[PDB]
Amino acid sequence: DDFTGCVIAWNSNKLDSKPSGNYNYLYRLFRKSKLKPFERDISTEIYQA
Amino acid sequence: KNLREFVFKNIDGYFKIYSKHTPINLERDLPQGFSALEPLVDLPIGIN
Amino acid sequence: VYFASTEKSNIIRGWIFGTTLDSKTQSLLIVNNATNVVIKVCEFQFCN
Amino acid sequence: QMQLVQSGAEVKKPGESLKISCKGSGYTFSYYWIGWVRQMPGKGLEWMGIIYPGDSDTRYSPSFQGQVTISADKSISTAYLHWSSLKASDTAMYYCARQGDLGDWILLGYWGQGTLVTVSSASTKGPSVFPLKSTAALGCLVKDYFPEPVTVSWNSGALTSGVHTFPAVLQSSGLYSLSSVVTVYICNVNHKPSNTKVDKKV
Repeated sequence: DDFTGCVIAWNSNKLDSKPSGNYNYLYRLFRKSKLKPFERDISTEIYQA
Repeated sequence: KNLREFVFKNIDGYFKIYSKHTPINLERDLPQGFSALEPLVDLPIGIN
Repeated sequence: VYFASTEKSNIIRGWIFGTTLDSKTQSLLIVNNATNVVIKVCEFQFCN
Repeated sequence: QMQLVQSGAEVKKPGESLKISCKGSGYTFSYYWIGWVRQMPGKGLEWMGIIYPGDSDTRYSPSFQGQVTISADKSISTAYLHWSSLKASDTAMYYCARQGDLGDWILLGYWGQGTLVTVSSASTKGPSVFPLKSTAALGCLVKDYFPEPVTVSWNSGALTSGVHTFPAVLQSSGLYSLSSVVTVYICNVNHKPSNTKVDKKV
């Protein structure tokens, strides 16, 4: 909540996308708890729902 | 005898380290008084 | 965690930080010696 | 099947500002980055730039920011190369490349067939054909030609078995000389840079 700085975002459909599907990008959808500010979770263990 | 103190804090993904040494007599450990620790190392780790 | 030590000849030479400490998540490791210190966060398989 | 072809070879004088084109098919030529790669005779590959056919966004190498421009036409799926103020050091083999579905957008997946470009002031001197103890084999001789891409055939291409072509040799007068033989006949020499076809019988 006390973040100070700038966030720079732009369209990258011509770089990070392919007609056959650019599957090299992954996102975490399930997790036991929410992430803290500036936290990283690279674990790939199967989440028990 | 030399006494060493350290403080390890991890807030908002940044790991802060404080360190300061104070020579104390051989009477006992952790004597009374105050000794402020100075920050030396600050680095982000982003881990839990 | 506040750390304090008074052992002669600096017997202690580092600390370990992590959440699971079995190479399942990134974990911090601090090594200290007479020449240079190495601070590195990795997926260490820490021993007993 | 996806195919990628370029224009034919050309040879012009310094300062004529020739143009090379590329034609692609078999895929959507709006999402794959297409570019070109320069290769001078004797050295390695030198990338010049790429262009995204979906829009006017272009990227060029720092060593080719103004030496060469790259354009494309999405309506006909055709790319183009243009130069200005040609010099003697501009002669090189140009290979086109496309993104492809193999890797990232910057990785070149497929390649064309190549287009030879020669820049000189010889004005494309015309060649000369001459025929060549064998009993057996026959052959012919080509002399007094400046351009390198000279092709020689036998009986309009009807004879392919036993045909062998030896590399060209540069004479002291500044002209090359090649010779082709056939195992046993009219040898057909076609000088594409000058459109001069000479038929000679052994």
